[PDB]
Amino acid sequence: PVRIDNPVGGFSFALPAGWVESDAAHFDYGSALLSKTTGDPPFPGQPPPVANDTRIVLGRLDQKLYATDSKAAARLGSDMGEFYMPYPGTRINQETVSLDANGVSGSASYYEVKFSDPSKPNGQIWTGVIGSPPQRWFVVWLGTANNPVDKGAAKALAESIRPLV
Amino acid sequence: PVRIDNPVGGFSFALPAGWVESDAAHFDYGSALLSKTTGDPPFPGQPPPVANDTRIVLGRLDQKLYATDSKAAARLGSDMGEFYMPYPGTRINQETVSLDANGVSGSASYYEVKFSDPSKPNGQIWTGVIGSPPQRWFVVWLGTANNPVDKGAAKALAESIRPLV
Amino acid sequence: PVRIDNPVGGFSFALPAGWVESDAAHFDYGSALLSKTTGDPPFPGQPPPVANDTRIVLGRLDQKLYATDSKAAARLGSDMGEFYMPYPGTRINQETVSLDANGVSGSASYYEVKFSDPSKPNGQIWTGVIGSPPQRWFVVWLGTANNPVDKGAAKALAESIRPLV
Amino acid sequence: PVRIDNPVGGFSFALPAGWVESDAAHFDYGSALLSKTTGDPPFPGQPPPVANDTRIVLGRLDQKLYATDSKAAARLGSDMGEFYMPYPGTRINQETVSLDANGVSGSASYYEVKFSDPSKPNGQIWTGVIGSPPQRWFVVWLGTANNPVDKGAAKALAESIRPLV
Amino acid sequence: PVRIDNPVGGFSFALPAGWVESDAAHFDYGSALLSKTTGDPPFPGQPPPVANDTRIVLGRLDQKLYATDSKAAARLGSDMGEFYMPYPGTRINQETVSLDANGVSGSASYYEVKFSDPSKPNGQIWTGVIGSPPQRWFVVWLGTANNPVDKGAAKALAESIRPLV
Amino acid sequence: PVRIDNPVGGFSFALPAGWVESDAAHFDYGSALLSKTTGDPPFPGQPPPVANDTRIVLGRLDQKLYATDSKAAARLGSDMGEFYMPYPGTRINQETVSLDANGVSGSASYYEVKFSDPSKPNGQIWTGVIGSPPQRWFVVWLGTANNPVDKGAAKALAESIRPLV
Repeated sequence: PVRIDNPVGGFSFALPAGWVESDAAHFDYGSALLSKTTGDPPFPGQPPPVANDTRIVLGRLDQKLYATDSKAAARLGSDMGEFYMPYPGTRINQETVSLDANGVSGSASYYEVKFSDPSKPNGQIWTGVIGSPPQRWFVVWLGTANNPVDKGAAKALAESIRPLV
Repeated sequence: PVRIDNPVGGFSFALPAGWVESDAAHFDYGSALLSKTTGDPPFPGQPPPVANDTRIVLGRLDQKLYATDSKAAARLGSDMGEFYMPYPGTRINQETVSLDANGVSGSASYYEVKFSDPSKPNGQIWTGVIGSPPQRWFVVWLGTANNPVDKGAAKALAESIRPLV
Repeated sequence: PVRIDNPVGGFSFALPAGWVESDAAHFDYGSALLSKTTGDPPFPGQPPPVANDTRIVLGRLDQKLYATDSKAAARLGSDMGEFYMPYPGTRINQETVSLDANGVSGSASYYEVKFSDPSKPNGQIWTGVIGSPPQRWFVVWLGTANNPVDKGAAKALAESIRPLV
Repeated sequence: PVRIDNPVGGFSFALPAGWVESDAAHFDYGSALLSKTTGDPPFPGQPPPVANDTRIVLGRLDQKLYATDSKAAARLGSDMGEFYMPYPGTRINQETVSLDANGVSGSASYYEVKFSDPSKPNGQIWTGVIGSPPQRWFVVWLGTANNPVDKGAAKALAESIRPLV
Repeated sequence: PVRIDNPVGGFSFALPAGWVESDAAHFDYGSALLSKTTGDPPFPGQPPPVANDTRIVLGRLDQKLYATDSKAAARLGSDMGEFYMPYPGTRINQETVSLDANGVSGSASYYEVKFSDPSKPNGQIWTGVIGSPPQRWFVVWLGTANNPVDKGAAKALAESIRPLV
Repeated sequence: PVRIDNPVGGFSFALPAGWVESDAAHFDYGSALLSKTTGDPPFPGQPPPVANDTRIVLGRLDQKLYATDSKAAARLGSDMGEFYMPYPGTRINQETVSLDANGVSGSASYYEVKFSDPSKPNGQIWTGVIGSPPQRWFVVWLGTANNPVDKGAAKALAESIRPLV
């Protein structure tokens, strides 16, 4: 269990096994970007290869944005799907998941996308919003048929968030 | 008239007055990103402030992607609107524009977006696809009510593209 | 109250409300650069727009540099004004401010600059030096007539510094 | 045929089909780094995924370094193998190749490495040195059993180099 | 003679022997930053070590900034000295130099700085402004007692500037 | 005593006096790169000049890589010497050093390299591997005749590593 503090965003989280941070400037403004390592370990001290088709972004969800956590996660999930999967397609295999992060509750919206382009692998996106009983945080786990969202690990990641105090 | 070569993308273009390049790594793979300067000139040698709500991206449009140039620009324009304006809204003031870049023809799709969020300024996007009589290039000019797309300048930019030979 | 640790510089500080970190390489050598967010929140996970004409830099003040804290802040303030406002002008509205950071005392030097160029907004700079009773830290808050130095917040920032132990 | 100028290094070359530039700071000092695209095209304007286990570096070969071109390429090839494949192994399938770039001649040294680690794919490296009849340039193409050196394309790349005049 | 084009700035120049480019983002907005190599050549493909106390910056000099070229170079030289040598000192060994870049004339202002700090090496700065008979370009060569401005090479650099047409 | 946490790598260490961090992306994947400051302090807030010929890299040593700690450090030291000192030479002045980091033991391998090139300064490399009684970390301190490895400080750095819990 590797715990990571995000001081600007006011939270800590547990890094999922198999993932590293990428693009550390995210922390400057209270977010974090994670990538999934692939292949054999790199030379010591050098960055590991990471997958191209999956990513996790998490962070503080601005108070002015999105308004229950169920509605907020569904709305944020739709917006994230446009932002990261802009191509035409159809949503399938949708789910909503209740989140309970040590008392701070939330909700997540998951769906898969069958694209119009027959050559494109299906997309997958899990978007969670979790709050204290009013600071809020989001978790977005993006994947594909080839690197699927690990839904259990996405819930565990969101439920690992703790406010820094 | 400032002409800029993009060797990896196989084209040159005329830089619009008032714009500079940003994020030069775009050229590594045959694209270019431009930003609009704002304010007074910076100290000599230092980067100019640029606007936050408008941008131009242009580049070679991969042969496997998008299939007339009219259809290609409409499809690329829809995808670019999702990618850059992911929030819910309605398209208004749509236009299609014929392009003729020194014999190489093309088409552009323009639309404005009235967002559901009453506090968000309307979005604007112009997407052009232009080809030789089969290399193709795209031009996307993104703006808002506060920094509108200059449609004449967007057409001039797309019609300024020339293949490098 | 968001507290940020700067391990290389040996201090923590309270992030001012409305500010984020920029250019995280500053922390590699014991300094921090902050920028002021502007506009509506960005898309979640993306960096916020920041103001162009105001900035905060803080850090450990090297033992070989600058020698009371009153003299040190005045000298550092003059040097910072040259470095960040190199253009000809006149200092006006000067002030010196006593600092007391939980027992560790210091001083700050503030001044405004009326530039010779009538089209340039006046500049403003607040420079504080604070020490333990001999590690020392500096705080420089730069602004303009359009984004003024918040002198109360600058004093609060300097008086929020605590040594890491 | 996409020709790329490297002004600091004083040469141009033909970009191999299927490759893009990476890490453009190389050009600041007269070198170039290329990476091999993988997968489907990225969203227009965005960087393509590239392979992790193959790369090309080329550039001006400093006059003080390495001294026929046959000896120079063999020595540079040994050094490049240490730098990029530092792990213990055995060289196999060695070859030397004569180069003739429009009158400017040179030589290349190729070898494969069977590593001691049974789980590591074999390494492959092609190192060419080519000169005018005394400016010199190098080309290093690194690969593995999974992404082999394309020896014909490596020779074509080195023989595509032309001095800028 | 290595000629470098700066398309956004609308000029080309001759790279001084012994110098490389640094921080290529300068070209995005029409400027260039050069650094002086030190030591033995680096491993091929890797960046050369450069000196820490000398630099050249050149670029298009915005039409709204600075107004003969004699006055412009003196004013820009004073501002550049504040920006790059902010510490208290005295100017000594001042010179003004006429520039003639293939018909486009200009002027440069040089001075050395004896700092108040006895441990600081003297600073040196050469600032040139050159124009067509109304586009203008600047050249600033910064050095110290340990890496002096090469005044002949600075004049040659400014007189090497040619408009791109 | 400045202690630095590396959350992704699961350890903290004591920063050696005279060293700063460089290239902070190392922390994204559980490693750290340190550089040695040179010269007078930089302007406050600006990065210090660092030496070109010495560096420290440390990090978590992947469980699949390298298998006692004596053998692991010798093997990693050979690989690091190829990676960082690829040129032909002879090892001299070899040493092995036992490490005891607050109960977690390890070993280091040191050697100097006399290069074939008479103009190249001798190289020096110290490579340590230290473990809990099975997480492991490495420390590599690279130097030259002109900036030698400080062997006492390298041992102190490795023996300063503590797991984060």
